Amino acid sequence: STGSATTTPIDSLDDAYITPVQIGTPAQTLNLDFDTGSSDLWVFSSETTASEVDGQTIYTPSKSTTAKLLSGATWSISYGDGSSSSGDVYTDTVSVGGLTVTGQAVESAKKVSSSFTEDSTIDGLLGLAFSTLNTVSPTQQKTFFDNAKASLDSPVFTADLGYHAPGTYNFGFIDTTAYTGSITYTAVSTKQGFWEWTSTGYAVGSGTFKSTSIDGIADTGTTLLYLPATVVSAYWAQVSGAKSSSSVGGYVFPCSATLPSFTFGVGSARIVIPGDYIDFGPISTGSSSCFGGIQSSAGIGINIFGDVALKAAFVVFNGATTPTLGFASK
Repeated sequence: STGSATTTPIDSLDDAYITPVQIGTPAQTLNLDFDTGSSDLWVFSSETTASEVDGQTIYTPSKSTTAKLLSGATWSISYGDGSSSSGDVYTDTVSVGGLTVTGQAVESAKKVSSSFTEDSTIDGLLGLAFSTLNTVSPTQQKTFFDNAKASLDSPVFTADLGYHAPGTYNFGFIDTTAYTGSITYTAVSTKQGFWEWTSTGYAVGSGTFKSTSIDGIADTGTTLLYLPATVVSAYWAQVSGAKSSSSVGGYVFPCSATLPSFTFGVGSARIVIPGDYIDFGPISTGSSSCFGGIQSSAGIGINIFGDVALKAAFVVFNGATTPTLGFASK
Protein backbone atom coordinates (compact mmCIF):
# COMPACT_ATOMS: atom_id res chain seq x y z
CA SER A 1 0.00 0.00 0.00
CA THR A 2 0.85 3.68 -0.26
CA GLY A 3 -0.57 7.03 0.81
CA SER A 4 -0.11 10.58 -0.42
CA ALA A 5 -1.41 13.73 1.26
CA THR A 6 -0.91 17.43 0.65
CA THR A 7 0.50 19.49 3.51
CA THR A 8 -0.32 23.20 3.67
CA PRO A 9 1.33 26.09 5.56
CA ILE A 10 -0.84 27.42 8.37
CA ASP A 11 0.08 31.06 7.68
CA SER A 12 2.09 33.33 5.39
CA LEU A 13 5.33 32.59 7.26
CA ASP A 14 5.24 28.77 7.05
CA ASP A 15 5.12 28.65 10.86
CA ALA A 16 3.86 25.06 10.59
CA TYR A 17 2.16 22.76 8.11
CA ILE A 18 -1.16 20.93 8.42
CA THR A 19 -2.17 17.70 6.71
CA PRO A 20 -5.74 16.35 6.63
CA VAL A 21 -6.22 13.04 8.47
CA GLN A 22 -9.35 10.88 8.53
CA ILE A 23 -10.18 9.42 11.97
CA GLY A 24 -13.04 7.08 12.78
CA THR A 25 -16.16 5.76 11.09
CA PRO A 26 -17.73 7.74 9.50
CA ALA A 27 -14.55 9.70 8.91
CA GLN A 28 -13.86 12.80 10.97
CA THR A 29 -11.24 14.87 9.15
CA LEU A 30 -8.81 16.81 11.36
CA ASN A 31 -5.85 18.90 10.19
CA LEU A 32 -2.79 17.59 12.01
CA ASP A 33 0.78 18.82 12.33
CA PHE A 34 2.99 15.95 11.12
CA ASP A 35 5.94 15.98 13.51
CA THR A 36 9.06 13.87 12.85
CA GLY A 37 10.33 15.09 16.24
CA SER A 38 7.69 13.36 18.40
CA SER A 39 5.81 10.09 18.52
CA ASP A 40 2.24 10.77 19.74
CA LEU A 41 -0.85 11.14 17.56
CA TRP A 42 -3.05 13.41 19.67
CA VAL A 43 -6.15 15.44 18.84
CA PHE A 44 -8.44 18.11 20.13
CA SER A 45 -11.58 16.25 21.12
CA SER A 46 -15.00 16.28 22.72
CA GLU A 47 -13.08 15.63 25.96
CA THR A 48 -10.90 18.76 25.73
CA THR A 49 -11.63 21.34 28.43
CA ALA A 50 -14.08 23.66 26.71
CA SER A 51 -12.26 26.90 27.59
CA GLU A 52 -9.13 25.47 25.91
CA VAL A 53 -10.82 24.97 22.52
CA ASP A 54 -10.94 28.05 20.28
CA GLY A 55 -11.80 27.19 16.68
CA GLN A 56 -10.17 23.77 16.28
CA THR A 57 -12.00 20.83 14.79
CA ILE A 58 -12.54 18.14 17.41
CA TYR A 59 -12.59 14.35 17.31
CA THR A 60 -15.70 12.94 18.99
CA PRO A 61 -15.06 9.25 19.71
CA SER A 62 -18.68 8.58 20.72
CA LYS A 63 -19.67 9.29 17.09
CA SER A 64 -17.20 6.74 15.66
CA THR A 65 -18.45 3.17 15.44
CA THR A 66 -14.84 1.91 15.32
CA ALA A 67 -13.54 3.85 18.34
CA LYS A 68 -12.67 1.86 21.45
CA LEU A 69 -11.42 3.28 24.75
CA LEU A 70 -7.93 1.95 25.50
CA SER A 71 -8.75 1.16 29.09
CA GLY A 72 -6.47 2.72 31.69
CA ALA A 73 -4.22 4.43 29.16
CA THR A 74 -3.17 8.06 29.63
CA TRP A 75 -0.68 10.33 27.92
CA SER A 76 1.12 13.56 28.70
CA ILE A 77 3.67 15.34 26.53
CA SER A 78 5.82 18.45 26.75
CA TYR A 79 7.47 19.93 23.67
CA GLY A 80 10.70 21.86 23.20
CA ASP A 81 8.80 25.14 22.81
CA GLY A 82 7.29 24.76 26.28
CA SER A 83 3.83 23.69 25.10
CA SER A 84 2.09 20.59 26.44
CA SER A 85 -1.04 18.44 26.29
CA SER A 86 -2.45 15.37 28.01
CA GLY A 87 -5.45 13.07 28.12
CA ASP A 88 -6.73 9.54 27.54
CA VAL A 89 -6.55 7.16 24.59
CA TYR A 90 -8.81 5.49 22.04
CA THR A 91 -7.99 3.11 19.25
CA ASP A 92 -9.65 3.88 15.93
CA THR A 93 -9.18 3.72 12.18
CA VAL A 94 -6.87 6.42 10.86
CA SER A 95 -6.24 7.19 7.19
CA VAL A 96 -3.71 9.54 5.60
CA GLY A 97 -3.87 10.20 1.88
CA GLY A 98 -5.57 6.87 1.16
CA LEU A 99 -3.40 4.76 3.52
CA THR A 100 -5.43 3.19 6.33
CA VAL A 101 -4.31 1.86 9.73
CA THR A 102 -6.81 0.06 11.92
CA GLY A 103 -6.33 0.07 15.67
CA GLN A 104 -4.22 3.22 15.73
CA ALA A 105 -3.83 4.85 19.14
CA VAL A 106 -5.61 8.22 18.96
CA GLU A 107 -4.69 10.24 22.02
CA SER A 108 -7.63 12.43 23.04
CA ALA A 109 -6.66 15.68 24.73
CA LYS A 110 -8.31 16.54 28.01
CA LYS A 111 -5.94 19.50 28.50
CA VAL A 112 -3.82 21.56 26.11
CA SER A 113 -1.53 24.49 26.85
CA SER A 114 -2.26 28.03 25.76
CA SER A 115 -0.23 27.98 22.55
CA PHE A 116 -2.33 25.10 21.21
CA THR A 117 -5.59 26.82 22.15
CA GLU A 118 -4.39 30.02 20.50
CA ASP A 119 -3.67 28.29 17.17
CA SER A 120 -7.05 27.56 15.63
CA THR A 121 -5.49 25.96 12.52
CA ILE A 122 -3.87 22.92 14.21
CA ASP A 123 -6.26 20.21 15.40
CA GLY A 124 -3.51 18.01 16.85
CA LEU A 125 -0.19 16.36 16.08
CA LEU A 126 0.78 13.19 14.22
CA GLY A 127 4.15 11.99 15.49
CA LEU A 128 6.59 10.39 13.07
CA ALA A 129 9.69 9.94 15.28
CA PHE A 130 10.47 6.51 16.72
CA SER A 131 7.82 4.81 18.84
CA THR A 132 10.22 4.61 21.81
CA LEU A 133 9.28 8.27 22.47
CA ASN A 134 5.53 7.64 22.64
CA THR A 135 4.17 8.85 25.97
CA VAL A 136 1.19 6.52 26.47
CA SER A 137 1.21 4.80 29.85
CA PRO A 138 1.18 2.06 31.07
CA THR A 139 1.40 0.49 27.57
CA GLN A 140 3.43 2.49 25.06
CA GLN A 141 1.79 2.81 21.63
CA LYS A 142 3.11 2.79 18.06
CA THR A 143 3.16 5.67 15.61
CA PHE A 144 1.03 5.71 12.48
CA PHE A 145 4.12 4.96 10.40
CA ASP A 146 5.20 2.08 12.63
CA ASN A 147 1.72 0.55 12.37
CA ALA A 148 1.57 1.02 8.58
CA LYS A 149 5.15 0.00 7.80
CA ALA A 150 4.69 -3.70 7.13
CA SER A 151 1.84 -3.01 4.68
CA LEU A 152 3.71 -0.34 2.73
CA ASP A 153 5.28 -1.09 -0.64
CA SER A 154 8.56 0.22 0.81
CA PRO A 155 9.11 1.06 4.52
CA VAL A 156 9.58 4.78 3.96
CA PHE A 157 7.85 8.12 4.10
CA THR A 158 8.91 11.35 2.45
CA ALA A 159 8.53 15.01 3.37
CA ASP A 160 8.38 17.57 0.55
CA LEU A 161 7.52 20.83 2.30
CA GLY A 162 6.84 23.95 0.26
CA TYR A 163 8.15 27.47 0.68
CA HIS A 164 5.08 29.66 1.03
CA ALA A 165 3.19 26.90 -0.81
CA PRO A 166 1.68 23.45 -0.24
CA GLY A 167 3.79 20.31 -0.35
CA THR A 168 3.40 16.56 0.10
CA TYR A 169 3.83 13.73 2.58
CA ASN A 170 4.07 10.34 0.85
CA PHE A 171 4.03 6.95 2.55
CA GLY A 172 5.43 3.77 1.03
CA PHE A 173 7.06 5.11 -2.13
CA ILE A 174 9.58 7.63 -3.42
CA ASP A 175 8.18 9.96 -6.11
CA THR A 176 11.13 10.19 -8.51
CA THR A 177 9.52 13.21 -10.21
CA ALA A 178 9.58 15.28 -7.00
CA TYR A 179 13.32 16.01 -6.81
CA THR A 180 16.29 16.84 -9.01
CA GLY A 181 19.54 14.95 -9.19
CA SER A 182 20.06 12.02 -6.83
CA ILE A 183 19.09 11.34 -3.22
CA THR A 184 22.06 11.22 -0.84
CA TYR A 185 21.49 8.88 2.09
CA THR A 186 23.13 9.34 5.47
CA ALA A 187 23.25 7.35 8.70
CA VAL A 188 20.71 7.76 11.50
CA SER A 189 21.04 7.17 15.23
CA THR A 190 17.80 6.18 16.95
CA LYS A 191 19.38 6.30 20.43
CA GLN A 192 17.38 9.41 21.42
CA GLY A 193 14.27 8.35 19.50
CA PHE A 194 14.78 10.97 16.78
CA TRP A 195 15.78 10.98 13.12
CA GLU A 196 19.24 12.03 14.25
CA TRP A 197 22.02 12.42 11.68
CA THR A 198 25.32 14.26 11.16
CA SER A 199 25.63 17.03 8.60
CA THR A 200 29.07 17.36 7.02
CA GLY A 201 29.29 21.17 7.22
CA TYR A 202 27.94 24.45 5.97
CA ALA A 203 28.48 27.53 3.83
CA VAL A 204 27.10 31.07 4.11
CA GLY A 205 26.03 32.66 0.85
CA SER A 206 28.72 32.29 -1.80
CA GLY A 207 31.37 31.60 0.83
CA THR A 208 33.58 28.56 1.07
CA PHE A 209 32.21 25.37 2.56
CA LYS A 210 33.35 24.60 6.09
CA SER A 211 33.74 20.88 6.69
CA THR A 212 32.57 20.16 10.24
CA SER A 213 30.31 17.52 11.78
CA ILE A 214 26.95 18.85 12.99
CA ASP A 215 24.80 16.27 14.77
CA GLY A 216 21.12 17.16 14.71
CA ILE A 217 17.57 15.94 14.11
CA ALA A 218 15.31 16.15 11.08
CA ASP A 219 12.22 17.68 12.71
CA THR A 220 9.22 18.68 10.60
CA GLY A 221 7.48 19.91 13.76
CA THR A 222 10.03 22.67 14.44
CA THR A 223 9.71 25.84 12.35
CA LEU A 224 13.30 27.10 12.33
CA LEU A 225 16.87 25.87 11.85
CA TYR A 226 18.73 25.64 15.19
CA LEU A 227 22.51 25.25 14.93
CA PRO A 228 25.59 25.80 17.09
CA ALA A 229 26.25 29.38 18.12
CA THR A 230 29.48 29.52 16.09
CA VAL A 231 27.66 28.63 12.86
CA VAL A 232 24.75 30.98 13.53
CA SER A 233 27.11 33.88 14.34
CA ALA A 234 28.97 33.27 11.08
CA TYR A 235 25.67 33.46 9.17
CA TRP A 236 24.30 36.63 10.75
CA ALA A 237 27.65 38.41 10.52
CA GLN A 238 26.95 38.57 6.77
CA VAL A 239 23.77 40.63 7.33
CA SER A 240 24.32 44.33 8.06
CA GLY A 241 22.60 45.32 11.29
CA ALA A 242 21.72 41.80 12.41
CA LYS A 243 22.11 41.14 16.13
CA SER A 244 21.10 38.68 18.80
CA SER A 245 18.37 40.22 20.95
CA SER A 246 17.83 38.77 24.42
CA SER A 247 14.54 40.66 24.70
CA VAL A 248 13.12 39.25 21.46
CA GLY A 249 14.66 35.81 22.00
CA GLY A 250 17.06 35.38 19.10
CA TYR A 251 18.70 36.93 16.09
CA VAL A 252 16.84 39.80 14.44
CA PHE A 253 17.78 41.71 11.32
CA PRO A 254 16.64 44.82 9.45
CA CYS A 255 13.57 44.01 7.39
CA SER A 256 15.21 45.98 4.54
CA ALA A 257 17.99 43.37 4.26
CA THR A 258 18.50 40.85 1.48
CA LEU A 259 19.51 37.64 3.24
CA PRO A 260 22.27 35.31 2.03
CA SER A 261 21.61 31.65 1.40
CA PHE A 262 22.76 28.94 3.80
CA THR A 263 24.13 25.61 2.57
CA PHE A 264 24.31 22.43 4.63
CA GLY A 265 26.16 19.24 3.78
CA VAL A 266 24.68 15.76 3.45
CA GLY A 267 27.67 13.54 2.86
CA SER A 268 29.38 14.98 -0.20
CA ALA A 269 26.11 16.59 -1.35
CA ARG A 270 24.88 20.08 -0.57
CA ILE A 271 21.40 21.49 0.16
CA VAL A 272 21.01 25.23 -0.43
CA ILE A 273 18.47 27.17 1.65
CA PRO A 274 17.65 30.40 -0.23
CA GLY A 275 17.95 33.57 1.80
CA ASP A 276 14.23 34.30 1.54
CA TYR A 277 13.49 31.08 3.45
CA ILE A 278 15.31 32.59 6.46
CA ASP A 279 13.01 35.64 6.75
CA PHE A 280 10.31 35.25 9.42
CA GLY A 281 9.03 38.78 9.13
CA PRO A 282 8.49 41.60 11.59
CA ILE A 283 8.95 40.76 15.26
CA SER A 284 5.64 42.57 15.94
CA THR A 285 3.15 44.06 13.53
CA GLY A 286 4.59 47.09 11.76
CA SER A 287 8.12 46.67 13.12
CA SER A 288 11.14 47.08 10.84
CA SER A 289 13.03 44.47 12.86
CA CYS A 290 12.58 41.01 11.36
CA PHE A 291 13.02 37.62 13.02
CA GLY A 292 15.68 35.27 11.69
CA GLY A 293 15.05 31.72 10.57
CA ILE A 294 18.46 30.44 11.69
CA GLN A 295 18.88 30.54 15.47
CA SER A 296 21.27 29.19 18.06
CA SER A 297 20.69 25.74 19.55
CA ALA A 298 22.71 26.69 22.64
CA GLY A 299 20.61 25.79 25.66
CA ILE A 300 18.29 23.51 23.67
CA GLY A 301 20.81 20.66 23.93
CA ILE A 302 20.41 19.44 20.34
CA ASN A 303 20.69 20.90 16.85
CA ILE A 304 17.41 20.92 14.95
CA PHE A 305 17.01 20.77 11.16
CA GLY A 306 13.49 22.18 11.22
CA ASP A 307 11.22 23.32 8.42
CA VAL A 308 13.58 26.11 7.24
CA ALA A 309 16.12 23.43 6.29
CA LEU A 310 13.80 20.60 5.33
CA LYS A 311 11.67 22.68 2.94
CA ALA A 312 14.77 23.23 0.78
CA ALA A 313 14.95 19.47 0.15
CA PHE A 314 13.07 16.33 -0.71
CA VAL A 315 13.58 14.24 2.44
CA VAL A 316 13.34 10.45 2.73
CA PHE A 317 12.67 8.97 6.16
CA ASN A 318 13.81 5.39 5.52
CA GLY A 319 12.37 3.05 8.15
CA ALA A 320 14.17 -0.07 7.02
CA THR A 321 15.63 -2.35 9.69
CA THR A 322 18.57 0.08 9.90
CA PRO A 323 16.92 3.47 9.36
CA THR A 324 18.58 6.14 7.25
CA LEU A 325 17.75 9.62 5.95
CA GLY A 326 17.90 10.76 2.34
CA PHE A 327 18.13 14.32 1.02
CA ALA A 328 17.76 15.58 -2.54
CA SER A 329 17.58 19.04 -4.03
CA LYS A 330 14.31 19.95 -5.74
